[PDB]
Amino acid sequence: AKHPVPKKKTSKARRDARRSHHALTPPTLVPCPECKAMKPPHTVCPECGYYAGRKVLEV
Amino acid sequence: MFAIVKTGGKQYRVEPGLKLRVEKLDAEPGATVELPVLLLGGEKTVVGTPVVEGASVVAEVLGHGRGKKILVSKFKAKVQYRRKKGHRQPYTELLIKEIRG
Amino acid sequence: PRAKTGVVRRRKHKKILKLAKGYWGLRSKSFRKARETLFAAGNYAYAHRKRRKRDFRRLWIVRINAACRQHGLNYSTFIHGLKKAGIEVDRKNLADLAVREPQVFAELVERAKAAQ
Amino acid sequence: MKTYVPKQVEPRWVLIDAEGKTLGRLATKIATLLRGKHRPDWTPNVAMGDFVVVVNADKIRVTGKKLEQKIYTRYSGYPGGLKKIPLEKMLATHPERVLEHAVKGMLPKGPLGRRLFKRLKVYAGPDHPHQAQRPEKLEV
Amino acid sequence: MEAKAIARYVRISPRKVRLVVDLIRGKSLEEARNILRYTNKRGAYFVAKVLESAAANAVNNHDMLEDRLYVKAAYVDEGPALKRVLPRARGRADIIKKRTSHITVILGEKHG
Amino acid sequence: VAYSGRKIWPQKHTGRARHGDIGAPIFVGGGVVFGPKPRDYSYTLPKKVRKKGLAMAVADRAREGKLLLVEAFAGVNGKTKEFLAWAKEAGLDGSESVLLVTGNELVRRAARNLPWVVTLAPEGLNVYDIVRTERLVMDLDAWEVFQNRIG
RNA sequence: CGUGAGGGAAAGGUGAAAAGAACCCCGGGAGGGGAGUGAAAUAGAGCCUGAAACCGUGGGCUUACAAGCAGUCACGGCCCCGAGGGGUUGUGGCGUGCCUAUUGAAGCAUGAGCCGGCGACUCACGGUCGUGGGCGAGCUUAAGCCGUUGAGGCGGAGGC
RNA sequence: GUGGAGCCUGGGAGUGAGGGCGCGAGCGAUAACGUCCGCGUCCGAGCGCGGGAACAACCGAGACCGCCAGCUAAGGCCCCC
RNA sequence: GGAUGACCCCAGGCGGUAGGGGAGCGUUCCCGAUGCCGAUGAAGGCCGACCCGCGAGGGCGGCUGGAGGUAAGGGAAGUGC
Ligand SMILES: [Mg+2]
Ligand SMILES: [Mg+2]
Ligand SMILES: [Mg+2]
Ligand SMILES: [Mg+2]
Ligand SMILES: [Mg+2]
Ligand SMILES: [Mg+2]
Ligand SMILES: [Mg+2]
Ligand SMILES: [Mg+2]
Ligand SMILES: [Mg+2]
Ligand SMILES: [Mg+2]
Ligand SMILES: [Mg+2]
Ligand SMILES: [Mg+2]
Ligand SMILES: [Mg+2]
Ligand SMILES: [Mg+2]
Ligand SMILES: [Mg+2]
Ligand SMILES: [Mg+2]
Ligand SMILES: [Mg+2]
Ligand SMILES: [Mg+2]
Ligand SMILES: [Mg+2]
Ligand SMILES: [Mg+2]
Ligand SMILES: [Mg+2]
Ligand SMILES: [Mg+2]
Ligand SMILES: [Mg+2]
Ligand SMILES: [Mg+2]
Ligand SMILES: [Mg+2]
Ligand SMILES: [Mg+2]
Ligand SMILES: [Mg+2]
Ligand SMILES: [Mg+2]
Ligand SMILES: [Mg+2]
Ligand SMILES: [Mg+2]
Ligand SMILES: [Mg+2]
Ligand SMILES: [Mg+2]
Ligand SMILES: [Mg+2]
Ligand SMILES: [Mg+2]
Ligand SMILES: [Mg+2]
Ligand SMILES: [Mg+2]
Ligand SMILES: [Mg+2]
Ligand SMILES: [Mg+2]
Ligand SMILES: [Mg+2]
Ligand SMILES: [Mg+2]
Ligand SMILES: [Mg+2]
Ligand SMILES: [Mg+2]
Ligand SMILES: [Mg+2]
Ligand SMILES: [Mg+2]
Ligand SMILES: [Mg+2]
Ligand SMILES: [Mg+2]
Ligand SMILES: [Mg+2]
Ligand SMILES: [Mg+2]
Ligand SMILES: [Mg+2]
Ligand SMILES: [Mg+2]
Ligand SMILES: [Mg+2]
Ligand SMILES: [Mg+2]
Ligand SMILES: [Mg+2]
Ligand SMILES: [Mg+2]
Ligand SMILES: [Mg+2]
Ligand SMILES: [Mg+2]
Ligand SMILES: [Mg+2]
Ligand SMILES: [Mg+2]
Ligand SMILES: [Mg+2]
Ligand SMILES: [Mg+2]
Ligand SMILES: [Mg+2]
Ligand SMILES: [Mg+2]
Ligand SMILES: [Mg+2]
Ligand SMILES: [Mg+2]
Ligand SMILES: [Mg+2]
Ligand SMILES: [Mg+2]
Ligand SMILES: [Mg+2]
Ligand SMILES: [Mg+2]
Ligand SMILES: [Mg+2]
Ligand SMILES: [Mg+2]
Ligand SMILES: [Mg+2]
Ligand SMILES: [Mg+2]
Ligand SMILES: [Mg+2]
Ligand SMILES: [Mg+2]
Ligand SMILES: [Mg+2]
Ligand SMILES: [Mg+2]
Ligand SMILES: [Mg+2]
Ligand SMILES: [Mg+2]
Ligand SMILES: [Mg+2]
Ligand SMILES: [Mg+2]
Ligand SMILES: [Mg+2]
Ligand SMILES: [Mg+2]
Ligand SMILES: [Mg+2]
Ligand SMILES: [Mg+2]
Ligand SMILES: [Mg+2]
Ligand SMILES: [Mg+2]
Ligand SMILES: [Mg+2]
Ligand SMILES: [Mg+2]
Ligand SMILES: [Mg+2]
Ligand SMILES: [Mg+2]
Ligand SMILES: [Mg+2]
Ligand SMILES: [Mg+2]
Ligand SMILES: [Mg+2]
Ligand SMILES: [Mg+2]
Ligand SMILES: [Mg+2]
Ligand SMILES: [Mg+2]
Ligand SMILES: [Mg+2]
Ligand SMILES: [Mg+2]
Ligand SMILES: [Mg+2]
Ligand SMILES: [Mg+2]
Ligand SMILES: [Mg+2]
Ligand SMILES: [Mg+2]
Ligand SMILES: [Mg+2]
Ligand SMILES: [Mg+2]
Ligand SMILES: [Mg+2]
Ligand SMILES: [Mg+2]
Ligand SMILES: [Mg+2]
Ligand SMILES: [Mg+2]
Ligand SMILES: [Mg+2]
Ligand SMILES: [Mg+2]
Ligand SMILES: [Mg+2]
Ligand SMILES: [Mg+2]
Ligand SMILES: [Mg+2]
Ligand SMILES: [Mg+2]
Ligand SMILES: [Mg+2]
Ligand SMILES: [Mg+2]
Ligand SMILES: [Mg+2]
Ligand SMILES: [Mg+2]
Ligand SMILES: [Mg+2]
Ligand SMILES: [Mg+2]
Ligand SMILES: [Mg+2]
Ligand SMILES: [Mg+2]
Ligand SMILES: [Mg+2]
Ligand SMILES: [Mg+2]
Ligand SMILES: [Mg+2]
Ligand SMILES: [Mg+2]
Ligand SMILES: [Mg+2]
Ligand SMILES: [Mg+2]
Ligand SMILES: [Mg+2]
Ligand SMILES: [Mg+2]
Ligand SMILES: [Mg+2]
Ligand SMILES: [Mg+2]
Ligand SMILES: [Mg+2]
Ligand SMILES: [Mg+2]
Ligand SMILES: [Mg+2]
Ligand SMILES: [Mg+2]
Ligand SMILES: [Mg+2]
Ligand SMILES: [Mg+2]
Ligand SMILES: [Mg+2]
Ligand SMILES: [Mg+2]
Ligand SMILES: [Mg+2]
Ligand SMILES: [Mg+2]
Ligand SMILES: [Mg+2]
Ligand SMILES: [Mg+2]
Ligand SMILES: [Mg+2]
Ligand SMILES: [Mg+2]
Ligand SMILES: [Mg+2]
Ligand SMILES: [Mg+2]
Ligand SMILES: [Mg+2]
Ligand SMILES: [Mg+2]
Ligand SMILES: [Mg+2]
Ligand SMILES: [Mg+2]
Ligand SMILES: [Mg+2]
Ligand SMILES: [Mg+2]
Ligand SMILES: [Mg+2]
Ligand SMILES: [Mg+2]
Ligand SMILES: [Mg+2]
Ligand SMILES: [Mg+2]
Ligand SMILES: [Mg+2]
Ligand SMILES: [Mg+2]
Ligand SMILES: [Mg+2]
Ligand SMILES: [Mg+2]
Ligand SMILES: [Mg+2]
Ligand SMILES: [Mg+2]
Ligand SMILES: [Mg+2]
Ligand SMILES: [Mg+2]
Ligand SMILES: [Mg+2]
Ligand SMILES: [Mg+2]
Ligand SMILES: [Mg+2]
Ligand SMILES: [Mg+2]
Ligand SMILES: [Zn+2]
Repeated sequence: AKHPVPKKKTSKARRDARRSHHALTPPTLVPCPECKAMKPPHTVCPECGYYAGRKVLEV
Repeated sequence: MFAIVKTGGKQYRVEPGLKLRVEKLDAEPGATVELPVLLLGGEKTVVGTPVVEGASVVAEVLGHGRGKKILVSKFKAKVQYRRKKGHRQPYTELLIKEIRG
Repeated sequence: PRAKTGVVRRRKHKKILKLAKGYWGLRSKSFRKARETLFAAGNYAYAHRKRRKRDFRRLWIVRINAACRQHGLNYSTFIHGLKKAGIEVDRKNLADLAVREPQVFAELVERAKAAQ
Repeated sequence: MKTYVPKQVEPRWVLIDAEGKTLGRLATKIATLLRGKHRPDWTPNVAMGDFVVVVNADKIRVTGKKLEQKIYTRYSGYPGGLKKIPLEKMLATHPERVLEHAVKGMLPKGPLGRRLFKRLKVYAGPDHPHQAQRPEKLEV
Repeated sequence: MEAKAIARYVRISPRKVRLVVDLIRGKSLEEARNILRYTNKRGAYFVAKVLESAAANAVNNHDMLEDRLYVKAAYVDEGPALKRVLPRARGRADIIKKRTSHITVILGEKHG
Repeated sequence: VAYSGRKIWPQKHTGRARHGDIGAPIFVGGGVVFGPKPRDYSYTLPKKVRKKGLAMAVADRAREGKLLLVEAFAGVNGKTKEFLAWAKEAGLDGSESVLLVTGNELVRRAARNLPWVVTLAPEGLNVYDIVRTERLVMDLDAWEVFQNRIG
């Protein structure tokens, strides 16, 4: 190897174009059928401890 | 009815009521002037050869002024030749009063 | 006494940078780049001032030519006829006539044919 | 007085019977119609020419031995990707491409001329599907 | 009426926090809280506190209603960077910049 | 400059520009190039020019009529209020700046503090002071030695 | 920093006065929001002014069939300010960075990431022309002495 | 022949790496974007402008500034143009 | 022309590297200044499509800034990146 190196400074425009994919997708959340609080689906509700209609966990 | 006149080495189509910018004329503001006619048209049509004898266009001079500054710049690379010159072209403003056919 | 740069240089740079507004990237933001662009733009203007006078005449000639061929003759014939007729109405006006006042242009075409 | 500039006008449709005509000489006229340089109000920065429909493209005629000797060419970008197709075959396979390729090279390069070539509708065989546009038959 | 809160000199790199701040701009206060709660980023903690502190000021100081609040505006500016040495091979020293953020959240009321 | 004479880094092969010592005027904190040093700005203007200048300066005032000669200074004895008396009495209300030239120390002490008055011993007469002022007022004893210098 | 001789930095400014922000609110704190001080608090101690590069937020115009030293000239669309002008750029025309070095550079030859500040034809004495004045077969003083305390004079040794 | 002509005294330089082209030679191989002289020219310093597809020195022509006026030079007039 | 750089009229010159010459602009400082501008706002900063100048620049107006600045005319340089 012979130590490759950038030929030109990346423009503000080109830098920012590269970052057109870097945006975050907001978390996917559904209401908990017991306490109405929002939570990730398929996860035991951290607010009331309910999953599949029953208490699973102390919160 | 329009007319084609010739002032300051250039030609323009004029109708009464029109305001016009031409090259500077040696005439006090407010005075009126007669411009040479190359062609009359609209109702009748007369073709100057090159000018039309009896016809003239009477214009009142509204004033004289200087055009907005243009920057004419000269640059020659690898030589340190650079020139900056500011140019405002003189002009006179006319109001076309009548077309004497 | 001492006369340090002080205020003078910033001011000279701002003159340039204001003149370079609108340009792309560092050309409107960096003094040095602004200057290099402004040099080119000065020569371009001067050159294009001179060539604008050409750009229009060629349009005028194309338009005059279009109206001439409607009456069965070409531009090169039309101009010669006008010269022989002694008509000195310019191409800026001939073109305006060709479009705005077609019957007036027709008459000129007539005198052009009559001249030869 | 500044030079007249036309606002957009309704485009005229034109029909041409290409049968028996000399390829290159018909090409120029269509280019002209496309540009709109036959209109007294011509303006170079807008699409204001005619729409040109051409029929009997396959029945275009050509002088000399070009039918065998004119080689149309296409490069794919791959090694050894230079394809040579003679005129004979081009008429035998996609005849309307002949008038098209000719007219295209006589139109200006860039965005506008590229869109002018879109105003050229060329068909081999006497029939064209633009009866809706009611094209004006031109002798050229 | 608006209410704002600014956390200055937060020891996190502006580029990282903005990613999170962008997630809640123009959202209802309730929706934003829901998002920050389940966003898997370090920045979420910081953006959260500034959001709550801004909501607090709205209810307390500025006569606004918690049930009307939304994130009208939000942005991160960059503060003074913390420069630190990072020893490299063959005796060379590099300089790491541990950056800093000024997080701003501005809250408004959605009437109806 | 105070710094050392050592070459700060080797001539070649560092990837930096070449340098000598940091006292070089190219460096910040380094010496100055062609800056000021102690200097004697005086020169010997031709005596005949100076003398001629004195005469000319007085003449110019004399021609304006701004020159006044006085025989003695009435009641002035070292008090400013006293000079103002006499000054007013002579047509000197302070609306014009006056160079007062006299050997009477007592008269100079009384008039020195006036904003509109410059004071001079007759040996000290000089064209700058004359040109600076609007009026020239002279003791006859002063006007006498003035005559001697320009003679 | 260097074993050592030795090398050798950076770093000044709230306000007239601390009157340096009691108390309350969110926060573990930091920070901030109100309250209060002040003529002024984007004078809040990370404090006069606060340029530029650089980063961001909001708004207007614009861009996903297009070939480019990035501009320039023309026309048109849109936005703004009220026969005009400002911003923007769709299409058309034209168009080989700056500097340095070279016979010749856009050059695939040198230098330069960008911005700000430092940065190079001076001074003394002598010489040689030119030039503005003074005196002119003459012109001029030097060290010193007296005077002044930003006052000028004396001094003829000497030099041309 | 009154010309940014010429001659005389003096102040100030810069240059003392040239290059293409045409014609006349030597050298080379009736080779070189070769080399060394001569007369001229242009580029150098006119990498400003029109032509030669593009191209310092080939053809045209010496750019004080402005004009949306006119005439021409070389080169051109089927379309790109 | 008028008599003198008063302004007007007619005519011709005005590509330019090394380089010679000329005229100016601006920066710090001194005399002018015991003066004058200044909290009804100094300098400096950010604007401007306005005014004067070929240009370097100089004005004027808006915002910022909050205590300095400095004319006509002359003088001297650590004087323009
Ligand atoms: Mg390897
Ligand atoms: Mg390798
Ligand atoms: Mg590698
Ligand atoms: Mg290896
Ligand atoms: Mg590598
Ligand atoms: Mg590289
Ligand atoms: Mg960047
Ligand atoms: Mg951006
Ligand atoms: Mg990229
Ligand atoms: Mg998950
Ligand atoms: Mg619980
Ligand atoms: Mg005329
Ligand atoms: Mg009208
Ligand atoms: Mg004029
Ligand atoms: Mg005009
Ligand atoms: Mg050049
Ligand atoms: Mg160039
Ligand atoms: Mg260059
Ligand atoms: Mg050169
Ligand atoms: Mg140059
Ligand atoms: Mg400085
Ligand atoms: Mg500068
Ligand atoms: Mg500066
Ligand atoms: Mg400034
Ligand atoms: Mg300036
Ligand atoms: Mg722009
Ligand atoms: Mg523009
Ligand atoms: Mg930019
Ligand atoms: Mg950009
Ligand atoms: Mg920038
Ligand atoms: Mg320029
Ligand atoms: Mg021009
Ligand atoms: Mg040109
Ligand atoms: Mg022409
Ligand atoms: Mg021309
Ligand atoms: Mg054109
Ligand atoms: Mg015909
Ligand atoms: Mg003719
Ligand atoms: Mg003609
Ligand atoms: Mg036709
Ligand atoms: Mg054929
Ligand atoms: Mg097919
Ligand atoms: Mg083209
Ligand atoms: Mg997430
Ligand atoms: Mg609350
Ligand atoms: Mg090492
Ligand atoms: Mg770095
Ligand atoms: Mg770093
Ligand atoms: Mg030392
Ligand atoms: Mg030392
Ligand atoms: Mg030493
Ligand atoms: Mg040594
Ligand atoms: Mg040493
Ligand atoms: Mg390097
Ligand atoms: Mg470096
Ligand atoms: Mg070195
Ligand atoms: Mg050194
Ligand atoms: Mg040293
Ligand atoms: Mg120091
Ligand atoms: Mg020092
Ligand atoms: Mg020092
Ligand atoms: Mg220095
Ligand atoms: Mg030195
Ligand atoms: Mg010196
Ligand atoms: Mg001394
Ligand atoms: Mg001297
Ligand atoms: Mg002396
Ligand atoms: Mg006094
Ligand atoms: Mg005193
Ligand atoms: Mg005084
Ligand atoms: Mg005094
Ligand atoms: Mg050691
Ligand atoms: Mg030690
Ligand atoms: Mg050492
Ligand atoms: Mg240092
Ligand atoms: Mg203070
Ligand atoms: Mg203090
Ligand atoms: Mg607490
Ligand atoms: Mg608490
Ligand atoms: Mg704890
Ligand atoms: Mg606190
Ligand atoms: Mg807060
Ligand atoms: Mg507080
Ligand atoms: Mg208060
Ligand atoms: Mg006040
Ligand atoms: Mg402020
Ligand atoms: Mg302040
Ligand atoms: Mg501050
Ligand atoms: Mg202060
Ligand atoms: Mg700041
Ligand atoms: Mg800034
Ligand atoms: Mg944006
Ligand atoms: Mg396509
Ligand atoms: Mg598109
Ligand atoms: Mg436009
Ligand atoms: Mg507009
Ligand atoms: Mg363009
Ligand atoms: Mg080239
Ligand atoms: Mg440059
Ligand atoms: Mg070299
Ligand atoms: Mg070389
Ligand atoms: Mg070479
Ligand atoms: Mg290149
Ligand atoms: Mg390069
Ligand atoms: Mg390159
Ligand atoms: Mg080299
Ligand atoms: Mg270089
Ligand atoms: Mg570097
Ligand atoms: Mg940059
Ligand atoms: Mg010298
Ligand atoms: Mg002399
Ligand atoms: Mg003398
Ligand atoms: Mg003597
Ligand atoms: Mg001697
Ligand atoms: Mg000459
Ligand atoms: Mg000569
Ligand atoms: Mg000579
Ligand atoms: Mg000289
Ligand atoms: Mg010299
Ligand atoms: Mg030499
Ligand atoms: Mg030699
Ligand atoms: Mg030689
Ligand atoms: Mg040689
Ligand atoms: Mg030779
Ligand atoms: Mg021949
Ligand atoms: Mg030969
Ligand atoms: Mg031979
Ligand atoms: Mg052979
Ligand atoms: Mg050769
Ligand atoms: Mg040869
Ligand atoms: Mg030969
Ligand atoms: Mg030759
Ligand atoms: Mg050379
Ligand atoms: Mg040439
Ligand atoms: Mg020449
Ligand atoms: Mg060419
Ligand atoms: Mg050429
Ligand atoms: Mg060509
Ligand atoms: Mg070209
Ligand atoms: Mg060429
Ligand atoms: Mg060649
Ligand atoms: Mg002609
Ligand atoms: Mg010819
Ligand atoms: Mg051709
Ligand atoms: Mg022919
Ligand atoms: Mg083409
Ligand atoms: Mg044509
Ligand atoms: Mg003239
Ligand atoms: Mg000329
Ligand atoms: Mg010249
Ligand atoms: Mg040279
Ligand atoms: Mg001269
Ligand atoms: Mg300056
Ligand atoms: Mg000056
Ligand atoms: Mg003073
Ligand atoms: Mg004062
Ligand atoms: Mg006052
Ligand atoms: Mg006040
Ligand atoms: Mg104010
Ligand atoms: Mg100052
Ligand atoms: Mg200004
Ligand atoms: Mg204020
Ligand atoms: Mg101000
Ligand atoms: Mg004071
Ligand atoms: Mg000042
Ligand atoms: Mg002053
Ligand atoms: Mg002055
Ligand atoms: Mg003076
Ligand atoms: Mg000095
Ligand atoms: Mg210096
Ligand atoms: Zn639940």
